[PDB]
Amino acid sequence: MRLLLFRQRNFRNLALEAYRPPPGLSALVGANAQGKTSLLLGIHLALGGEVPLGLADLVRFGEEEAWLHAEVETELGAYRLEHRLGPGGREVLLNGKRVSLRTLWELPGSVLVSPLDLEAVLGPKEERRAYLDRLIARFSRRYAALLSAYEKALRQRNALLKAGGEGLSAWDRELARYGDEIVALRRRFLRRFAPILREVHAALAAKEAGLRLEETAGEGVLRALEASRAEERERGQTLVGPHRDDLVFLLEGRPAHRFASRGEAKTLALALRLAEHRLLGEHHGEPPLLLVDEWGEELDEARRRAVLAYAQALPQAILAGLEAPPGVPVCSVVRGVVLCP
Amino acid sequence: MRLLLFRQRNFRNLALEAYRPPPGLSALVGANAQGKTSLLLGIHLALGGEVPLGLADLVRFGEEEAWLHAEVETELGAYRLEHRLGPGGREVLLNGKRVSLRTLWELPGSVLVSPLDLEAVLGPKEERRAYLDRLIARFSRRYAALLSAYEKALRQRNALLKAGGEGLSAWDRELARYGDEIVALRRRFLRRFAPILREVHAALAAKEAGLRLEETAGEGVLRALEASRAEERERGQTLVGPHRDDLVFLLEGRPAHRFASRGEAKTLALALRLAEHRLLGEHHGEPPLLLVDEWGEELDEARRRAVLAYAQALPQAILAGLEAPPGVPVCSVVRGVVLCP
DNA sequence: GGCCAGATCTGCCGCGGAT
DNA sequence: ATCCGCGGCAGATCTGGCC
Ligand SMILES: Nc1ncnc2c1ncn2[C@@H]1O[C@H](COP(=O)(O)OP(=O)(O)NP(=O)(O)O)[C@@H](O)[C@H]1O
Ligand SMILES: Nc1ncnc2c1ncn2[C@@H]1O[C@H](COP(=O)(O)OP(=O)(O)NP(=O)(O)O)[C@@H](O)[C@H]1O
Ligand SMILES: [Mg+2]
Ligand SMILES: [Mg+2]
Repeated sequence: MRLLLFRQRNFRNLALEAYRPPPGLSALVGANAQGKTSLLLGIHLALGGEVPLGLADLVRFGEEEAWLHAEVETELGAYRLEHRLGPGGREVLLNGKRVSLRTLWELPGSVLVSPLDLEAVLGPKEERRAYLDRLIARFSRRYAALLSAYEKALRQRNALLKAGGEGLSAWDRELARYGDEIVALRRRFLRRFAPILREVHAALAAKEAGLRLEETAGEGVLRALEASRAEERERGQTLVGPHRDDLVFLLEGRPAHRFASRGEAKTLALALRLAEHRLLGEHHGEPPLLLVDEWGEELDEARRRAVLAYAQALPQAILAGLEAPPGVPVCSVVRGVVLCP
Repeated sequence: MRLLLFRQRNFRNLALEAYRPPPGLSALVGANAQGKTSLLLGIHLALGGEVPLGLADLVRFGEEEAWLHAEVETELGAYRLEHRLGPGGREVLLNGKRVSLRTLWELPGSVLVSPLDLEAVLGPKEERRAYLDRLIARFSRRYAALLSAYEKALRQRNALLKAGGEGLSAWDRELARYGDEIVALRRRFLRRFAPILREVHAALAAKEAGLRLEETAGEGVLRALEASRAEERERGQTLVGPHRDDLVFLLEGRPAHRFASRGEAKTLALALRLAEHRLLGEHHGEPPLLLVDEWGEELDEARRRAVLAYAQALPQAILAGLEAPPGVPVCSVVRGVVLCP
């Protein structure tokens, strides 16, 4: 796509009226507590994204109605997106008519690279496994249905199994029915995902990076549930299934959650986001818009040049931070208002 | 006190043999993956602290012998500490004779400021309570004993309650004593930790900081237990007690886990660590050594000027980062070795 | 060698936002 | 009105430290 115009009314501490991004790479500079995060967050929400914060904290102090408006231009045709926050919830108007948030799933959208994306690379097992589930669900709508259906059957089987025992064969059949499909989809996705991550991180650094998926029921879910009946009966839980897998990111053959430093995990997080951005371009046909917050804070001079040189080949990108990249147009944010010369 | 010497043998990527820090304020400059965090972590461990990492990941790749040696000088007299990490575990020598690790708890020690101290401010409900508990436990052992006793008594009471009902009145009285002592000690500590925090944060920024503790059994544990009898019986869990408190950090009157930016959160975390350092120095008699990692990574010029101006008045402190503070001695780390001008 | 502290992990229940 | 995805809380297994 190509963003044309952004307009807001009483969104967080913002005090602007209109913002027109230029084509190609851009920049934003400022001091602490000025509103770079607020502006990027508003641009992300205007195109149909998600935010960690609740909708009651996204309105100005003492008001009840926020309004965001953005205009985009694609080959298909021009669009106008209207958002209206408040107490009842969101209200989206695509081109002038009320419509649900789900219909925007087909549009390219945007990609937001933020500091909290770094806590999945070096986080606990649950968080690492949860990161992959919501990434595959962005490309296939069938994966989410299977993932939601498997959980109900697992819970019912475990609840029955806590009560001594019964003819629980049917729940075993259902669990085996869903787990095999889930595992096959995961393998199929990672087979495509690994080479792009390998060849993207090789342009920002030197060492190689990879993935390893440790499976528990790889040969068969039912043939693994039959092989652990005594221990499962004694313990009272289902100990085998896709809900117990492991994902680890490797740096030169070592786990990244125990050996990697901070400026070395930041590059892995950015490479993961950039590899996701590339695949969505082939899936949709038009690459999304890239938004990066604090692009070069925790990195040294060698890495910053590589990031800045990679980011300049994209159709459109916006970087924000305390310092101005050299050679690119620069805006400024002062107490919520954006002004450019 | 003072730190006079530091020597190692096969501790992570470090390859130095001796390192002598000058009195006053020092610095360390390096690129990514050079050994700044490793050096600070080694000093912190050698002086008698605790490290988040595991003891099997702290040894050089391919060996099972780690050695840490440090020489200090207290007002009473000089000391000498040595460490040895291997398969059996940690081993500590004090002037040539073995001693348990609990003995070093009386010595002043050190204070470490790290990026994962920022998760307490912006973290969930339980993490802030855990931070408060482990902060209070560094000034008294009665708190630890009461915590353990109360936890065990509550676990037994819940186990009994989940299976029908019995003479619970014998179990309400034992829990009430520990709960009352715990809440009294918490109030006593927070009545003194707040003015110091406000005064310290008033020198690094402009806004105001505060603390708020919300209690479910302020009037009395027995009264609340009697009041919530029907709910406890129906749900099956004790819904009232010191294990259900809130700690909220306020910036100009609003909670910091929602209405706050990155720089303000960093300043809050640093102010909390400095307040703990000052209180601990008052408690023992000699302020502990201060170690700061990436002091000024995500701050503007004014905030890090203020931080440097404050740190210039300490008996001994060491700062590390990608850049140097103007006007202080510096040392450079390359490939794991340290060379001073 | 043995057993108590104590932080880490996994499944269950109730709550908040969309269709 | 109802399913969906989620934050908060309690419980059990593990490894390492002290007697
Ligand atoms: N809903 C809101 N209404 C009004 N002010 C708000 C709101 N949310 C946040 N703020 C204020 O906005 C400021 C921080 O905004 P923010 O967008 O994070 O700045 P920033 O560009 O991110 N600075 P930085 O710390 O470098 O990231 C603070 O003064 C907050 O109190
Ligand atoms: N057990 C180990 N044995 C040998 N090398 C190790 C070990 N653990 C980590 N390393 C190396 O140490 C590097 C990072 O060291 P580190 O001390 O974090 O540097 P740093 O000063 O923190 N650089 P920065 O990324 O800015 O924090 C890793 O990239 C590894 O190459
Ligand atoms: Mg921000
Ligand atoms: Mg580091």
